[PDB]
Amino acid sequence: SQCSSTLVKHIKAPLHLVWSIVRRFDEPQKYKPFISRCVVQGKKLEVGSVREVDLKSGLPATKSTEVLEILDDNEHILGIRIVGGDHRLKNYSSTISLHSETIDGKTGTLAIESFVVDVPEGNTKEETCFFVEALIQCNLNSLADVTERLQAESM
Ligand SMILES: N#Cc1ccc(CC(=O)NC2(C(=O)O)CCCCC2)cc1C1CC1
Repeated sequence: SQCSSTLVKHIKAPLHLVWSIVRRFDEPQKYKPFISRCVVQGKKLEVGSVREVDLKSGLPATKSTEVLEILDDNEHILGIRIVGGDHRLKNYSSTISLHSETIDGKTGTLAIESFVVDVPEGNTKEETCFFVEALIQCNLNSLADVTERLQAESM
């Protein structure tokens, strides 16, 4: 009644550049293709901040409310937990971390995101686990695009 997995992506951009995008707890839509809008109150990037996420139309759900559990600017770890919305996921937490990774003779970034989540009563472990992986890999392919496009424009 619980599945967990880890997804990775090699990114051809400097870690400081990927981190500047990944840490924006208040602007996930900057690269997450299925999120339309995001609102945060208070000091926006501090442990405990809460975001209300509006998803794109035409999806199984529309809203998500998430908390910022970890934001480590020295080690480049961002940890979030989802706590409300009109989706099917219970006790989802995840952690994305960035790591220096030489690619093509130049320095790049290796993005690693692990998640854990309850299996719904009426659903399979394999069926649950797999749907979230595919969404995260999409998020990380798009993260690589956005940061590589930014890196390019630095010339
Ligand atoms: N139904 C559905 C659904 C589809 C895409 C997103 C947007 C998204 O990308 N959501 C994750 C994220 O990394 O923000 C990756 C996938 C696991 C939830 C967190 C969110 C949700 C619901 C809030 C669960």
